[PDB]
Amino acid sequence: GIGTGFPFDPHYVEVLGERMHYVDVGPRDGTPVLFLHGNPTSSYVWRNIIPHVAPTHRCIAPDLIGMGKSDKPDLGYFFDDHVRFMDAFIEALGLEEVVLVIHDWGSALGFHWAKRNPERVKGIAFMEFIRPIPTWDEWPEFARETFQAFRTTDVGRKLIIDHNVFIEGTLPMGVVRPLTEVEMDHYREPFLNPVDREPLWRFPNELPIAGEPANIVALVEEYMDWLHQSPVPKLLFWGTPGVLIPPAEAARLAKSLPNCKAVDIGPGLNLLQEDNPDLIGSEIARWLSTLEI
Ligand SMILES: [Cl-]
Repeated sequence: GIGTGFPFDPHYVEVLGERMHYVDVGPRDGTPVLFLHGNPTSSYVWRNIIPHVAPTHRCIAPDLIGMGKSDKPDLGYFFDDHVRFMDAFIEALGLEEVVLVIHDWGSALGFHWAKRNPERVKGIAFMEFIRPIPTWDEWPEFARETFQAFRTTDVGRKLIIDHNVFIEGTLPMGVVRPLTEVEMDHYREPFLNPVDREPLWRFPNELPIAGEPANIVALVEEYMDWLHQSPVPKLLFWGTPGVLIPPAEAARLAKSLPNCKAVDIGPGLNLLQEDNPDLIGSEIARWLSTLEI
């Protein structure tokens, strides 16, 4: 079965006065592979993909500030807060050229960082990523009224902060196969205290949906304009029905994005890592062997 353990030794680096945790495995030399998770996950979401890559490539998988085993400073945990901390994490580790493997809000971080530093990005593997959602009709019907309620300070915060709905309900509803109790407890562990759940609510409130919020929309539009032009090698994974990326959108992108190979992982919602980690991991490793890295 799909692995439920997290056997990686912890590593910590001081970033802007805060401790960030990260996985670091594989060989020391060579170009590293940087895995960025999203909401409401951690490096745990990469636990079954990394072992396919670590035999031949360094794997670095940080927990976003306020998440995983990283410190939990009193921040609003806006997308800009994560930008600041990931910028500084990358520089605190002395990384120069990287390959990015990115998902959900980690894709927004990685795409925004690659757009600003394209000479340092030798390839991007991405899946279920942040794109402008033009209208709410383009958000999955089965999740629409809930994500709309998420984006309020009254009902949204009762659900996410007080009742932990993003972990207890949204997370399983983003995975086609059933999550075991051991996996749920891994995803629950950073957020046992309700006050620590601010990131889980601020993230859906930053999602670029129907032109809101306007700053995030413009930021994501900018890196999508870069991605439609850039020659950077691209690997897109997609599932059916998907959540952020339905199969029709994955189809368009495979055709339009330059140097982009698309891989159908089968059934999948948002956490595609949890539905087909062996295909995702084995395809990242094969794709990497084709890169000039
Ligand atoms: Cl979100």
